[PDB]
Amino acid sequence: MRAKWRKKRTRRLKRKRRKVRARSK
Amino acid sequence: AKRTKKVGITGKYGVRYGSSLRRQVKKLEIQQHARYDCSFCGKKTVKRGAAGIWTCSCCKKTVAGGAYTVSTAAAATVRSTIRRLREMVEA
Amino acid sequence: GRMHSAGKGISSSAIPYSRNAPAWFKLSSESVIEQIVKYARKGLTPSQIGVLLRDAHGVTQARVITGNKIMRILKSNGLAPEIPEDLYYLIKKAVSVRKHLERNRKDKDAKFRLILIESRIHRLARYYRTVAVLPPNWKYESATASALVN
Amino acid sequence: SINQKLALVIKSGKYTLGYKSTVKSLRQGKSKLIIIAANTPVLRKSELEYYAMLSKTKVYYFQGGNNELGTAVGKLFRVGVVSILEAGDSDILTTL
Amino acid sequence: GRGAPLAKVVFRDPYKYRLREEIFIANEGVHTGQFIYAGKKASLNVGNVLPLGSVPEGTIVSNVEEKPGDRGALARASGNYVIIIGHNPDENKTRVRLPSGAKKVISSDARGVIGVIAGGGRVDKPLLKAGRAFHKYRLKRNSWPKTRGVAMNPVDHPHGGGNHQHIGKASTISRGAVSGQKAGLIAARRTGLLRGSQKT
Amino acid sequence: PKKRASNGRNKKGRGHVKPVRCVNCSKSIPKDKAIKRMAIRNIVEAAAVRDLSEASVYPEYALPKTYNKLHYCVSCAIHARIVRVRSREDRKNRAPP
Amino acid sequence: AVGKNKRLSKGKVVDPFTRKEWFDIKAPSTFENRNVGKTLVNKSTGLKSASDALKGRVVEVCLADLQGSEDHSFRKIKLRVDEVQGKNLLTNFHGMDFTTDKLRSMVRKWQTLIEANVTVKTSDDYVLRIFAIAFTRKQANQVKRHSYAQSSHIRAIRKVISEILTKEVQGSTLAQLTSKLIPEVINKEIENATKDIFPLQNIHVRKVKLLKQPKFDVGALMALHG
Amino acid sequence: SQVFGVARIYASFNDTFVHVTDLSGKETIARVTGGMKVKADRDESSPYAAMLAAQDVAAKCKEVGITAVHVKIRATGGTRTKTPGPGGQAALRALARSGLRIGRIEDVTPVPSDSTRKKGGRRGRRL
RNA sequence: GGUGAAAUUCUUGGAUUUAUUGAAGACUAACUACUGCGAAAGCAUUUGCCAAGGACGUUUUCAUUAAUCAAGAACGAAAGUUAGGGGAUCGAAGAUGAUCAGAUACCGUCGUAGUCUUAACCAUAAACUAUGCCGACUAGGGAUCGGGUGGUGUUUUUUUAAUGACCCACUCGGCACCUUACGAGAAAUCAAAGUCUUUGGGUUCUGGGGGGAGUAUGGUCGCAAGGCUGAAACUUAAAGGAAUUG
Ligand SMILES: [Mg+2]
Ligand SMILES: [Mg+2]
Ligand SMILES: [Mg+2]
Ligand SMILES: [Mg+2]
Ligand SMILES: [Mg+2]
Ligand SMILES: [Mg+2]
Ligand SMILES: [Mg+2]
Ligand SMILES: [Mg+2]
Ligand SMILES: [Mg+2]
Ligand SMILES: [Mg+2]
Ligand SMILES: [Mg+2]
Ligand SMILES: [Mg+2]
Ligand SMILES: [Mg+2]
Ligand SMILES: [Mg+2]
Ligand SMILES: [Mg+2]
Ligand SMILES: [Zn+2]
Repeated sequence: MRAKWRKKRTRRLKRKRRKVRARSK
Repeated sequence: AKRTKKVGITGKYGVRYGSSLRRQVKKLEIQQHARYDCSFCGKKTVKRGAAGIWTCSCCKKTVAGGAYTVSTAAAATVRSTIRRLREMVEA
Repeated sequence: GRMHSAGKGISSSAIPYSRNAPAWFKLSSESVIEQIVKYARKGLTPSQIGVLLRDAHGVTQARVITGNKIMRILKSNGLAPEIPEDLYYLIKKAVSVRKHLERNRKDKDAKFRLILIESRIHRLARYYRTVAVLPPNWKYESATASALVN
Repeated sequence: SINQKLALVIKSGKYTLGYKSTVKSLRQGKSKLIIIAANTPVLRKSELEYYAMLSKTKVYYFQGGNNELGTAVGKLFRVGVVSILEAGDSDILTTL
Repeated sequence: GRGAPLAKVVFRDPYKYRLREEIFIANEGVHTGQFIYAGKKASLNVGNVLPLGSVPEGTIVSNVEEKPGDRGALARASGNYVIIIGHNPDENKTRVRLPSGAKKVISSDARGVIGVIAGGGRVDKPLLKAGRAFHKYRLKRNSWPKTRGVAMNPVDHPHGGGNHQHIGKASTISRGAVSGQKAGLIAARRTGLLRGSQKT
Repeated sequence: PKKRASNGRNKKGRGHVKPVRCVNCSKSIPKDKAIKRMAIRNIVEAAAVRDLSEASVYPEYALPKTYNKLHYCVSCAIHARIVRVRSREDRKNRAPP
Repeated sequence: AVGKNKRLSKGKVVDPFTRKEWFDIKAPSTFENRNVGKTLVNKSTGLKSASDALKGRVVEVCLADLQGSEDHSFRKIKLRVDEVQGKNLLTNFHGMDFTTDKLRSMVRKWQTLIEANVTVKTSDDYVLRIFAIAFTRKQANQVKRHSYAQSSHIRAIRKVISEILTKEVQGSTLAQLTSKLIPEVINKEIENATKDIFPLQNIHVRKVKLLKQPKFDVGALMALHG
Repeated sequence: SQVFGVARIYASFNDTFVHVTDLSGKETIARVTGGMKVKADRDESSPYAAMLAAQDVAAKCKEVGITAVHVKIRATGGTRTKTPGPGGQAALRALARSGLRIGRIEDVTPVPSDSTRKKGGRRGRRL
């Protein structure tokens, strides 16, 4: 691991959550 | 006060045509209706009559121009290119 | 020091120890105050008035030749300017740098330096208001700054 | 510099601004120098140069329009031609 | 009909006491009251009418004949111009580039107004509206609006018919196709999305 | 910790130095961090000029000289028997070999 | 390395060294040598007219070769063919240049480099680009190692040496100007006009380039070729 | 007496070129490369193939009429290496020993005033 | 041509190379260094115009106007966004050729967005001196930049003056470097990271075992990418700042 691509994994993760969240809204 | 936040001149379109398409129009409408500077009489009185036609209300001068701005950038670089080519022919 | 920079240059005058001077002087202050006021009648500020007397004539300071100071000498004769000489110079620099930006949008250096200048104008207007030399509710603004210089 | 010489003149010596005032000064012999803005109408330029040539008066061509020339003489409006009546403190007449 | 302004250029008749007037396409920069010079020794200034063989390489020219004497040809539309690439003095020819990006060799004595046509960038504005295209083509021609050919009946079009709206066969059509078969993408060498440069 | 005091370069009071590219691999190394080695040489040799000497008009003409300025990087310099490596005590010496 | 061309003729022998004629190159008058050498073109057939196939050639030769003495060692010269007659094609002044070795030797660290060029026109419509170069030097007894100019005298030097260049190029057209550059007399008035500023080592000026030309220029080369 | 030339040796890494020209260069004589006297496709810049080019050039130079020659050694230049390749100089040995005459040698590598940009990327050619 | 070797690739319709001329767009080599300027980011071809600025000198002027700062702001590399212009170089995606057990990688040939610019956003960087700012005192040495001071010093002009450029001594300000530790530190090291159990010059900001986690949530800014603000439940004795020996 390295912090750039654990930070990058989390952004693709945060992108995923707002996408599924807005469906309920 | 401040009647609108960001729509500006494109408030006339209401909620139509899409946000991005409304702001392409806003930029060119801002220029095409702006008052430009008279390069002959020295006044801020140049107005667009029709696409490419810019008439200065004072001194009654019409200059050919771009569709929405008096002088397009591509034209201005042309005018300088001809100049440097001119000033060497009779150099 | 150098509030609006990082410079630390200690470059200044060094007043002589002898509070009486110069021990080789010509006719006394009765003529000095007459010369100071006549240089003031043609619009020279006390800085310019002091420099001219200091070098052209021999005057170490008008403060030891005369018990008073040049500005107080001018003030007593009714020639004190509407704004103190120092504040008039910050204002004119602001007017000059403001006009430059009106020709150069992209000069962000002028943007930084104009901000610093007006802050010095504000910290002097605030100080001059407490002293009551300047009236209160006196504010510097860009609209009337150009007319205030001249 | 040309700007400071005008600035020294602008406050010491009398003068006239604009076209009609310049012409009467050129006519009556009061003028000793005129300044011509860059974007002035060339037909107007020719008539001024004719009187100057016909009254033995110098002519200067400022490198700027009526906008800057008015600012160069310390005014907030546009000046196309200015006829100085006397230098007063500066040395514009003896130079150039 | 066009989006480029036109100029009324007036000349004196060289053979009669007459004031023959010309209808040119205005160059961006041309103004009422200008002076226009038209000849072989005329200067290199925008608004002047000069031959291709008598202008230096790299010149910006518009309203350019491609046979000397046509009184007007390519680079007529708003914001369009021509540039000279290289002269061939003997067997006089001039190498120029067209607004399409094409290199064309034409007679050295062909003419053209120096500069660029006024009205550049006329197409950067979205019409935003059906009725805006109504006035663009109220004065051009009746080629608007366009029913799709796939939204038709087979009697009325090659692409019409079928239980779903579709082409059915390839929409890429050959050169040798006849009037009636040529509907779609004529003579296409490739298609799809433009990936890469012009590769000309 | 800090391996050295300047610690990469001569940048002290600049922030930016407008870097250059390595002569071997084109790496965008900072100019003051570079390993400049001025190369000066004769146009041909110091040994084979004998053969060229008899085959020349203008006897002892000039034997001109070839100059160069080579910008290597840390990886390129160390790899090719250049300034590669020293002892911790001898890294203070700023005099050339 | 020979069997690596997959195809030699995509569309599917005589030796040509029996069909050239060697000509002779003449340098203009203000060079103590005019015999430069010999060039080649094919036979001037009825459809080729090889006279103009060598009309625009430019030849590069050292100025020491034209002047004989080798102290004009670097001083490169290019010569332009103007008119051709009887195997004896004439050739005139096309430029001047420095060899790579000396121009690079001129430049060293711990001294400020000064460039100055002008684009003035002479009387014969020859528009030239006249460059320059100079370097402040380490004075005799100099203790400090830098001798850097104060970067405001540099522009003063650039002003003075460019005023001189414009002044003499006007009035000296093509042979006096060429005979001006030969003794480096221009440099001698550069050093005494600037010695009040810095020593200015190595004022060997720079290359010179012709920009534009007059008409074909044929009515007086009597003094250009004798 | 001596009829000069312009040898124009351009032999960088991966190749070797020798070809003489006329006084103006517009006319060339006797071109041959390091790739035509060996079969490796790798020894094109080898020292031997550099001489073998300059041996065949000097062989044809004497049968055209040129007896002297000026030399111009060239590297790739530009944003590229700027140094002469392994064979850029061995060609000098072959022509000097062949019998041709030499004068006014110099290096003519194209050197910019910091022209545009090198290839290989910012991190460089990594291997 | 390319490479470790090759191959994709261009070539007898002339590739490379040579010669001649032209165009495009970008960069600004060598000079260029323990040197300059700027609040930092950053900034190097030339000249003109505009405004600004540090240092210096000052027997000029005002007179405590000052130091640092919640909230609030200006600027802020590169990448990125929107709209044009430009699009010569290089070039995230991709197509190929390799390499390989695989290679969607490193390497080779091409190659779009961008690199460039105007207008407007973006507010990040190992944005590092990983050293906040202001002020004071405490050890030696040389070098240099700007200004200055003195010296029958040297050179060039008009042998000869003034100047200018050098030399010597000193000084004010600055970018730095060298030696040592009485001092500090956890050591590495440090003239500041000293003047701290002999513990107090002023002031701003930040931290409290490692993770979960810069995540969740609610606001807020942004066109978007995301920035700012920012937990808990739960988990658990387990990586280094630093040096030593292998
Ligand atoms: Mg201080
Ligand atoms: Mg930085
Ligand atoms: Mg060819
Ligand atoms: Mg410097
Ligand atoms: Mg430079
Ligand atoms: Mg503060
Ligand atoms: Mg951060
Ligand atoms: Mg930090
Ligand atoms: Mg401190
Ligand atoms: Mg010092
Ligand atoms: Mg400094
Ligand atoms: Mg805790
Ligand atoms: Mg914790
Ligand atoms: Mg345990
Ligand atoms: Mg450790
Ligand atoms: Zn008008």
